Amino acid sequence: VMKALILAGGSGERFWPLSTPETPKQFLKLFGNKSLMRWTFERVLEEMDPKDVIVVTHKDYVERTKKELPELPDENIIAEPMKKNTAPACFIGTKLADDDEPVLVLPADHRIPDTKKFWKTVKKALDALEKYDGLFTFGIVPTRPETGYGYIEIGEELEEGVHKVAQFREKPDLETAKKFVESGRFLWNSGMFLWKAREFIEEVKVCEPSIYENLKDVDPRNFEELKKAYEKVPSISVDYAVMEKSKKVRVVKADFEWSDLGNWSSVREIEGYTEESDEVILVDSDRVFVKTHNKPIAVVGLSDVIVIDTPNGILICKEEYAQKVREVVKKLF
Amino acid sequence: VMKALILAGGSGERFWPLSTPETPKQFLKLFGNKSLMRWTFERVLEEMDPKDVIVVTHKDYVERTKKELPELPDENIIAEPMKKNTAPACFIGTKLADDDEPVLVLPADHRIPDTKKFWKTVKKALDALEKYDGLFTFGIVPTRPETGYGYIEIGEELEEGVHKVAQFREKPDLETAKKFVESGRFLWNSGMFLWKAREFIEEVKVCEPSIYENLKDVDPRNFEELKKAYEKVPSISVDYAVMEKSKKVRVVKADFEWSDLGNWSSVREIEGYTEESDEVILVDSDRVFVKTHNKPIAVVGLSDVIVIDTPNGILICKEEYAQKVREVVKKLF
Ligand SMILES: Nc1nc2c(ncn2[C@@H]2O[C@H](COP(=O)(O)OP(=O)(O)OP(=O)(O)O)[C@@H](O)[C@H]2O)c(=O)[nH]1
Ligand SMILES: Nc1nc2c(ncn2[C@@H]2O[C@H](COP(=O)(O)OP(=O)(O)OP(=O)(O)O)[C@@H](O)[C@H]2O)c(=O)[nH]1
Ligand SMILES: [Mg+2]
Ligand SMILES: [Mg+2]
Repeated sequence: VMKALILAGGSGERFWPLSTPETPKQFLKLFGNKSLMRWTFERVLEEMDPKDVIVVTHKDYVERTKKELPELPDENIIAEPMKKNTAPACFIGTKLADDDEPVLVLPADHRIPDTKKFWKTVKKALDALEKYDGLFTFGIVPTRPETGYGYIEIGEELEEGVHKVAQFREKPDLETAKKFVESGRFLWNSGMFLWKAREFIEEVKVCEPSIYENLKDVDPRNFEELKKAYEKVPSISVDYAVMEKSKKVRVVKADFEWSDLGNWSSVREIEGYTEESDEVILVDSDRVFVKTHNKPIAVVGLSDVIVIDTPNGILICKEEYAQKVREVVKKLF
Repeated sequence: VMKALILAGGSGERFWPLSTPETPKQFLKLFGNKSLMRWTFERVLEEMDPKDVIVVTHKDYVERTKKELPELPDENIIAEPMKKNTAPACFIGTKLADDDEPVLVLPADHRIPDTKKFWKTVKKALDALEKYDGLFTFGIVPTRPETGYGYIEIGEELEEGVHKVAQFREKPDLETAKKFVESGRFLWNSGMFLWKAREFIEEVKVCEPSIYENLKDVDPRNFEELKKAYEKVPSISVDYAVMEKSKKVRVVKADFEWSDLGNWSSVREIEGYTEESDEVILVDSDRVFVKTHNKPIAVVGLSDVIVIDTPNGILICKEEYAQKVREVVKKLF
């Protein structure tokens, strides 16, 4: 068959003060009248049954999860004891499928307007997997040189639009992101993945036993076991843990509009710089993304800043620095 | 006998959002648990009887002034129809004195902690007033090269510390201010004045007839005459109007600590730059001023900015632009 793994187990620290530990980004209606998570399940449901859809989560957001995705079975929600980033998150999820069953790993913080373009891309990814095995990533074609994107360099072509990962890069300085685009053959690391359960779990033991050995004989739905094991599991991402080191990483071309709700800069790029109005007063200040809350905000003498007013607090952030909003959360919480 | 003329009819537009047209800066408690106006009044009352003190205001602030200043007779509050800046309020205030009455003109928004030393200086001015006549001012020894002040180029010395004003200057470049302070022959222009009532009026007649003729026979307390009188009178400070033009401005040295509460930087200059606490979260942000309102403020990647949060609005201001807060009030109101 096929199984979709929805990763909804992070904090969404970079979206303070809208996102909190009590209410992470996954449940916010940033776009449309639907949450980030809801949009992801709907896109998935287009072609798949709910029975086939699995959500790896922190124990706290279980009840939240049941609300947003009522059609999801109670059993298909997995509750983690601790968050240790996307690497372990993938391991517990992949064990639930059949050994040879293809598992589509999806972040819940992606905005992909064209769901059919999406599914064509997942179909092609499905056939590539059958044809070459390995671990697939979905590389978005850059439309700009955005910092705060991981990148994928293209290796030897296998078939049209499917290549080996020549080089897996991260964290571009402003010029280093201009370098990337120029080339013609650097794609944005989407954060989506496709693999067959068995091959993936096999590469984890090779690449990251720290992960494997403590989770190989652990049942995912045993909370008290998962707890006991996660105490020895490292907090590393899928990418640093596996997708860099592994010698069978492939990349498929995702030729569609795609955005990652990573940091506040991403929301700006969607709806654009805020224009002056009764509630947002501007004086010698260009390229501002303000978000108001029943009282006006004036920015004077500042350009390329994010301003977000909330009952949780106010963020005032230079756009370049948007990735550091973690620090705020870390200190505050 | 000597009279005091307190200018408290302005809007405090550069203190938005703390200062509003309903509650301007003169009624705010920027330092200590008293308002600017109250401090100004208590300073005066040390050596002076309330009957000898006059406060010039806008009409809307009349009831509020009474509450702040219960010792001041109702009749010693002169009510204005509309703002014409200080030069007009200086005229209708001074007219109330006798011709040979030395009037001491005081902004309601200075911080001068050492009242003993202030008064010492006004006595030295008073004696200078008898020997030399002319208009006096009070020039503060510049402690740093301020961009925000006008300076008093010392002319001929009449007597130690007391000089003919050679010239009145304005907002220097960091460079040009650096020249004035390095030379030792330039004092900051406090905005304080001392003059005999007849002589001042005589100067307005010579430097600003516009004002003179329209208010020469007006009764200041007659609201409607004044109203018709102000319809015909230019909005202009006493500095541009009279002091810059006239040929008998003298200046006395103020060695005391003095500060003008002219914009938000002035507050920072007193309180100092704000440090991290439970409510001010700083992340790669230096030299910052933050006024919280019972919810956390995080500043990320911005140096030299003012952030003020209130029920009325939020200001985010690059320091060097602090003067432009007027333009916020203009748009918003
Ligand atoms: N199960 C699990 N999921 C995670 C973990 N970390 C992130 N995720 C999920 O994987 C996706 C990638 O999330 P990110 O873009 O990194 O956002 P985030 O991790 O929630 O929040 P920050 O990275 O702190 O800003 C999101 O849908 C998360 O919910 C984790 O440690 N465990
Ligand atoms: N009576 C009267 N007083 C004034 C007028 N304009 C300013 N003042 C006062 O004289 C002093 C001058 O201080 P300013 O720095 O100009 O303060 P402000 O004009 O109230 O506030 P800004 O609009 O920011 O300039 C303050 O005490 C003012 O209240 C006026 O038109 N009439
Ligand atoms: Mg993360
Ligand atoms: Mg003014």
